[PDB]
Amino acid sequence: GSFVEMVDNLRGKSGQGYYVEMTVGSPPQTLNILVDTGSSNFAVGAAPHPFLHRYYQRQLSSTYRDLRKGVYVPYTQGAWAGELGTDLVSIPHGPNVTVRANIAAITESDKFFINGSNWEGILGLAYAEIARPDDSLEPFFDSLVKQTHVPNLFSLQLCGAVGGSMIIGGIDHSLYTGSLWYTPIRREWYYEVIIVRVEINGQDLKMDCKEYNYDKSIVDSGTTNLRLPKKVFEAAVKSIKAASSTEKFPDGFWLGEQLVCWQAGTTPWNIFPVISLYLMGEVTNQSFRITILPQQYLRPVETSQDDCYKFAISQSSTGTVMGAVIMEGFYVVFDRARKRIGFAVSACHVHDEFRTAAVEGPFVTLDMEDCGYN
Ligand SMILES: C[C@@H](NC(=O)c1cc(C(=O)N[C@@H](Cc2ccccc2)[C@H](O)CNCCC2CCN(Cc3ccccc3)CC2)cc(N(C)S(C)(=O)=O)c1)c1ccccc1
Repeated sequence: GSFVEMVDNLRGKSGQGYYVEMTVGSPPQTLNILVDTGSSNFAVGAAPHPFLHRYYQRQLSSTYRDLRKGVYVPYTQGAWAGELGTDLVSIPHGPNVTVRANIAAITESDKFFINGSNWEGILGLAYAEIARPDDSLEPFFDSLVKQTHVPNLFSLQLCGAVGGSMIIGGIDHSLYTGSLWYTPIRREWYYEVIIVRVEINGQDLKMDCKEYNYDKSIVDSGTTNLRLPKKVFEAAVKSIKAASSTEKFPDGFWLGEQLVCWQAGTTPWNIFPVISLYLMGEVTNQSFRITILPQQYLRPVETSQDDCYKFAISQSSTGTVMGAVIMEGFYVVFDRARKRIGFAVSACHVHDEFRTAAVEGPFVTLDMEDCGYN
């Protein structure tokens, strides 16, 4: 397709985050940047760190402009402190443009960088509302759209076990099968969506849909897990246990505190259930559902003869987070121009001969507006 040079522009090292190459400054300094739809700051390591092999050297960039302002960003996991400035930025396997963007130079950090992950910075792709220090700091994608012809849309295919594609300015049809189904972006801060029903192996969890979105639900490539509010998590685990009852696992397995390992190639995927989230559709009273497999929610942990797994659905107190566990099933289109997020079955998603991830619709769901928290 026309976007062929952007295909396979993502990498990941042992499932520690999906990253794209970005080139900053003049002369060029290329760094590996984690793609994060769950935050809105573009920040790069800019000083030595034990887990960094490279970092941004501002003094070597003739085009660097100091903003004379500090910045601090805490995440659910980790935090960093740094210094704001602007510089020229291109994505060599992305759009054919160069923009002047805000960049946070990370000088100190706590549990942010990940040993062996091979990434050295983060690209926050969400909206200005959640940027630090405040919403006046234009996020990267906003700058790209304001300064260039590039359409206000990007799409992500995260390929689990690895790699994937970030298509910028459009969609590449080779990256998915079947149809794309869209859910509204409820509000432009996080990529906020509304979940209207949850099923485990076709069985309705039967919770009030308000519980699924308390206090928000977001699509977040920078978060590994499917994170669920406590009440929802507990109900989900109870149902998943019931569905997989032909095998018993320690309580701590469901809490992510214990791993279970199988002999290489023998993992009984079939004994674990599929999980479906229904999302609000584009038409009144219309929904669709996305369905993931245990291959998505049971994550490998790297004897070479043993395949060890961690259960990667976990508890949150800050609403639902549809992280990599969800996104790895799908090609996800962040259609900012039309304030909607599209899902289609990923051409690269991990499955088996018996089951596949699915995106299906339409369904009829009433009173979906009520599901959202106010
Ligand atoms: C890079 C790595 N990410 C993580 O290991 C990870 C990052 C995060 C995380 O915070 N990611 C942020 C970006 C990041 C951080 C650190 C290293 C690399 C990337 C995202 O930006 C978070 N997105 C926003 C989440 C909301 C934040 C605000 N809050 C509400 C709140 C709470 C307190 C105070 C104010 C507001 C709700 C959730 C979280 C978590 N979890 C808590 S978990 C075990 O359930 O999966 C795991 C990864 C590995 C594989 C695939 C994708 C990503």
